[PDB]
Amino acid sequence: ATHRLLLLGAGESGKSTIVKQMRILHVEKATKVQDIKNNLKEAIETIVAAMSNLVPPVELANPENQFRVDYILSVMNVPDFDFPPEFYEHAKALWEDEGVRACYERSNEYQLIDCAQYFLDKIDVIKQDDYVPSDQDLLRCRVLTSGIFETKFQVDKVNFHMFDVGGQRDERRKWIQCFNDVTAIIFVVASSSYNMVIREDNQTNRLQEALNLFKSIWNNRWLRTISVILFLNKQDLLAEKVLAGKSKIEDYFPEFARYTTPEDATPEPGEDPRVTRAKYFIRDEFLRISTASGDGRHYCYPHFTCAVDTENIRRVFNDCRDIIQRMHL
Amino acid sequence: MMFHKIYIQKHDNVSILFADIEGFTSLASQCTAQELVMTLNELFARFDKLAAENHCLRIKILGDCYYCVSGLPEARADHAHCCVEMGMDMIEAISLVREMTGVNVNMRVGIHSGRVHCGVLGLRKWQFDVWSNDVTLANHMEAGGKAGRIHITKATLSYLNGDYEVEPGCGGERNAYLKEHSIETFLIL
Amino acid sequence: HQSYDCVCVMFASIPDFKEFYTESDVNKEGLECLRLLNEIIADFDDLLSKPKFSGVEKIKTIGSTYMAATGLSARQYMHIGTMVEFAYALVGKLDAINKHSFNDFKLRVGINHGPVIAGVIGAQKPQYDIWGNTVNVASRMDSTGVLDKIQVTEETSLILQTLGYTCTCRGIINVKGKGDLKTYFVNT
Ligand SMILES: Nc1nc2c(ncn2[C@@H]2O[C@H](COP(=O)(O)OP(=O)(O)OP(O)(O)=S)[C@@H](O)[C@H]2O)c(=O)[nH]1
Ligand SMILES: C=C[C@@]1(C)CC(=O)[C@]2(O)[C@@]3(C)[C@@H](O)CCC(C)(C)[C@@H]3[C@H](O)[C@H](OC(C)=O)[C@@]2(C)O1
Ligand SMILES: Nc1ncnc2c1ncn2[C@@H]1CC[C@H](COP(=O)(O)OP(=O)(O)OP(=O)(O)O)O1
Ligand SMILES: [Cl-]
Ligand SMILES: [Mg+2]
Ligand SMILES: [Mg+2]
Ligand SMILES: [Zn+2]
Ligand SMILES: [Zn+2]
Repeated sequence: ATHRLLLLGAGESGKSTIVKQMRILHVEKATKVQDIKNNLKEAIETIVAAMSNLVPPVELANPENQFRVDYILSVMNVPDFDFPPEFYEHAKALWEDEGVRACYERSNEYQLIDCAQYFLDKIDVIKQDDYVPSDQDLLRCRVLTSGIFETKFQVDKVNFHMFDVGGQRDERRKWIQCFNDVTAIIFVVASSSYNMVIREDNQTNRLQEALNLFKSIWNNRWLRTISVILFLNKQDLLAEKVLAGKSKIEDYFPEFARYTTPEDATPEPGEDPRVTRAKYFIRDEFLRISTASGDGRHYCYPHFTCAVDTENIRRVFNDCRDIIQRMHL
Repeated sequence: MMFHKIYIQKHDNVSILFADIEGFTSLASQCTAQELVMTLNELFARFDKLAAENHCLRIKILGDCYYCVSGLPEARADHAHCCVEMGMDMIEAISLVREMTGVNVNMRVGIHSGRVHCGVLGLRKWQFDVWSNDVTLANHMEAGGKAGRIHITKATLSYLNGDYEVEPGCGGERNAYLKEHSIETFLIL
Repeated sequence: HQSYDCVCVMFASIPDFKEFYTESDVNKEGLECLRLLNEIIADFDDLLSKPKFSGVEKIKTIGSTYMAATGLSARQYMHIGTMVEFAYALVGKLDAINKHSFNDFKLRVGINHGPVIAGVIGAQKPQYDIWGNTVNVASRMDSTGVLDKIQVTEETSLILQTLGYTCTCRGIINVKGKGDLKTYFVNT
């Protein structure tokens, strides 16, 4: 038995990450170090560069730090950056400046990678010359996907061929090549990106784009009888935004003001009612689309997900094996 | 199934021959359509006979472009020789037809060897055809060829087992595709 | 081989396909790209069944270029106008294809009319084809055209106008083998 699974979703939704969990779970670290340092550099310069362009502009809480700012910006476009020990000191100095931090809290108003906070919180760890990336470091390291990639693995002597594709608008033209003869589709969605917009144009709401992309896949003429497993990914960041209270969901999706938690809903132990409500609301916007057309030709299987948690993925992928083998997929 | 059934099958180790009339548009601009079709039919029917002998299978005619392949339908080892032989007969045919017709008929031949996907497309007016980068290259070798000569690629030469004396083709000078892709060419004697 | 007097030939190309075509292990050495082309050509062949298109004769498929003609069945010039209606229909089919395959394929059409010779040629198979200077110029109107536009010759421009169509002078381009020709773009 050999099942071919295809990973689909908008850019930065977490597809490539889901695959890394399959390696860590069922299947040259030094090469990833340079990538982690690139995420670290890209993060500090993105936050600093957005300080003057926001409305209202964010001010540094320390004059001294302006010099570190000039430093950071001067080495922004450098091709081969050797990462001197000065670089980490300056970056760390800025990341401690409240002005910089306040600007970070308004990162939904500009384009910033998801691993910003993670890598910046451990600059002292990454700067060491004897530094060895952890599992969590590799799962966070972001690197855009371009073209198709095919992974192989086994679970109880059952074969899985996974396909990872680019999620950005341009890269999508390639998806088609994997459509014929697919067992199931895993559609990933960044549940937490409701207060954000896509990189491609800097206007379209990230969640909306996801919704559109899903409706396009669900009603595709070539995927009429292909079931879709839906990962409502980035659950961790969703809960954090919800509880924080700053960015209100109902300001991006007015329909949320009428939404109430369903009865059959199952919260996690000790889960806040507010959180429960948000994640379920998002789930229903996706289910609402899948319910409009299909007729039992193909089904939709929701799943609350958090790709960077090797533990949550182990669990959910097991729910997935059940879905596949069971329904005769 | 949501994708139409596709009638296509892959085939490795095959050879492709492209032959095209030189300045065909110019030619049709001076002699009557009736007269042109006859000169063209005189030449292409003669080609279809040669193909049967040489074990080459004619694909299709695109006005003045004529192509066929060896290694189809059933695989063959003598494959690259068949096409070289086919071109040999073709170049000679054209001469005899040019002789008795009085029309300026000249063709460029191009050969390359490799893989191809072959079959049919669509639902109406089926016609067997070939598709692949190797086929794309073959077509470019004809464009890069020289009048009355059999232009071939290095990949093809490695199948001739050295039964033909060739000379530098210099295809990279005559065709931009050949150059950019770094193709090493040769002209048969 | 029957001789005709007024036939409208059309060459509709998808110049962007060649680039989309790749040969990898994932796409099965380009088989998956051909699956899409197969879908496209099929979606085009289905138009031939629409009653308004019963006068269209699909000649053949050259690569990813669709070749067809009207008038092989003989309110006089309407067949040339019907060819333009088919050129628009092909675009509607490609836009549908684009919607489901997340691509931006654009059609480039070239139409012309005049005398031709129709019949079978060669000793292998009985494939019906057409020849003539007309067919040559039609194809040049395609290879030297513009994406999302229908390029017609001056003589076809006039006829399309008597039928109520509006044209635009493309200019005077040197067509290989023919020389300086004045062409027109049909107005959508
Ligand atoms: N906090 C958190 N971060 C996550 C989660 N899933 C993914 N990320 C992070 O988000 C970033 C983007 O994930 P990634 O897997 O690269 O996206 P992608 O869908 O593959 O992106 P693309 O190649 O289409 S452009 C990575 O830094 C990844 O670690 C999650 O559940 N929680
Ligand atoms: C469909 C894709 C691809 C790459 C496959 C292929 O080999 C071709 O079909 C050939 C070479 C090949 O089929 C032989 C006939 C002809 C007419 C010479 C083709 C065209 O040049 C195609 O390009 C065009 C522009 O249609 C091309 C190159 O397109
Ligand atoms: N029946 C047909 N089927 C397909 N294509 C055709 C047919 N009749 C003509 N053609 C096409 C369009 C024009 C083309 C011939 O021109 P071609 O591109 O070979 O240039 P040419 O012969 O003038 O010069 P050259 O080949 O030397 O560059 O063949
Ligand atoms: Cl998303
Ligand atoms: Mg990715
Ligand atoms: Mg020619
Ligand atoms: Zn595989
Ligand atoms: Zn030609």
